[PDB]
Amino acid sequence: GSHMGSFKAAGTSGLILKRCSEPERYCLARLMADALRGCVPAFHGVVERDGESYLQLQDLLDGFDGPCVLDCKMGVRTYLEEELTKARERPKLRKDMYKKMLAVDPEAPTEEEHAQRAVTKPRYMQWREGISSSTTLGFRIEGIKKADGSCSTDFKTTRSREQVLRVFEEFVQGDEEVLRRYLNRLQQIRDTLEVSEFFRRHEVIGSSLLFVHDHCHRAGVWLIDFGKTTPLPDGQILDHRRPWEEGNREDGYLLGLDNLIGILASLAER
Ligand SMILES: Nc1ncnc2c1ncn2[C@@H]1O[C@H](COP(=O)(O)OP(=O)(O)NP(=O)(O)O)[C@@H](O)[C@H]1O
Ligand SMILES: O=P(O)(O)O[C@@H]1[C@@H](O)[C@H](O)[C@@H](OP(=O)(O)O)[C@H](OP(=O)(O)O)[C@H]1O
Ligand SMILES: [Mn+2]
Repeated sequence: GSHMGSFKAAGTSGLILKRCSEPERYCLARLMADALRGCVPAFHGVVERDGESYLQLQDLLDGFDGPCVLDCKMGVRTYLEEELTKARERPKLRKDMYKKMLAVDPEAPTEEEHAQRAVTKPRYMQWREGISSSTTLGFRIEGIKKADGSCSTDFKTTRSREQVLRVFEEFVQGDEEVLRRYLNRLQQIRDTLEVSEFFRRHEVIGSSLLFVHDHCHRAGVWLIDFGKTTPLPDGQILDHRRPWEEGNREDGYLLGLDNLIGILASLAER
């Protein structure tokens, strides 16, 4: 029906406001003119509310009757290469990130991080990639919202192919029509990404695929969250499958989508 951190209710039916960020506004504007137009929420421009700038977006939940939502962060890498430079030259030590790390694996921090009670953001995000499916499969499940109002973010150690398959199995609750529609949509999104002028020219970091379905078997998938999507310099391009090595700006986005399609196709045959 409706999603209502960065989000505020819109006056217009079927819309939602997201706090405006310059990289995301730039990306959504380009995307409305790109092959990927239909694969992302409609962007209607910027509006002012309480002296603050908001993106006016399609409410992706509007068409659905009690939507189930799964957020799937795409890519082998989940931070910008400029974070690695900033961490080397002027590290901003993060005490919060030390605690969240220690909570999962007490042996994960180094002797020096224990002494600092703090880690760098890139170190934290790299660790998060390795205990989840990000490093190996190129995506990870971030969270689910169920039709029963229940929600979960308890997926930080969901890593193996079979562990991911079991989360989707529980998410679709044996609805063969929803799974088939999800797979048809992912196949069409992959085809669109492989021809998109935007996609070949941009490093797509920290974006998600949002899976939405309802008890009426309606099913949609959209790309969201372009806050860390940045253009490559002087007409250089990415293949989005080859391994990341600092300098090459590769994000493994399509490695992730390939594996995600493979897992849902496997689930469909179970
Ligand atoms: N256009 C949309 N319509 C409806 N729901 C949306 C829309 N965009 C985002 N959402 C919901 O809001 C969540 C957060 O979206 P996102 O754009 O990733 O924001 P964020 O502030 O970067 N949050 P996060 O990724 O968790 O750090 C999604 O997982 C959806 O549940
Ligand atoms: O999910 P946990 O383990 O809490 O970690 C979050 C991570 O999920 C999120 O993606 C990061 O934001 P970003 O994607 O804009 O970099 C955030 O950074 P920050 O906003 O704290 O700097 C981390 O703290
Ligand atoms: Mn996000």
